[PDB]
Order: sequence, then structure tokens, then C-alpha cells
Amino acid sequence: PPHSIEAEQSVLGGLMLDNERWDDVAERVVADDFYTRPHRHIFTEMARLQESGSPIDLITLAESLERQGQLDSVGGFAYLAELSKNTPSAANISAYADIVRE
Repeated sequence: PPHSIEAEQSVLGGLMLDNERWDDVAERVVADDFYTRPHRHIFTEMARLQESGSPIDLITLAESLERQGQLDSVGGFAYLAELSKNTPSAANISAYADIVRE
């Protein structure tokens, strides 16, 4: 299957809905593997958060990006909200993580 942005969206959104699938995703993809700037930024952020013991769900994430002035640079809360809603829970994050890797 093709790369596209939807795949990236599903990885990120999916990670927001399930902070546990992180290790799997991290072992398959890296920030710079993402097309868009927003996505690389969000990914780096989730990396920082998760590597510091903090959850990477929508509320925690949006909260940290705002306290850092970077919320606008990522697409604002509206976009993070969109990623959270658009990605169905019935998806294989590891698969998409791999699709994004190549």
C-alpha cells in the first residue's frame, strides 16, 4: 500500500488513543520519516513526552505543545483534535508505522 498522509495521521492519532503501542511504533519509524513538518514535530513531541514518563494522549500532548508556544506550529488544537477523531481504533498502527517508514 501507498505512503500518503492518512497513514501518518493514523500512526499519530492511533498513538494518541493508545499510548501503549508506542514502543512498537518507535521501533519502526522515526520523526524524520514523516512527510509534513507538523507530523515530525508532533512525533518528536510524543517521543519526548513518552521518554519522560508522560502520556501522549490528546489532552496531555496539546497541553505541552501550548505551554511551549508550538501549538500553532503543529496545526493548533483543532488539528490534534482532528487526528484524535479521524483515526479509527480498529487499525494496525505497526502496519502504518511500516508504511510510513517506506
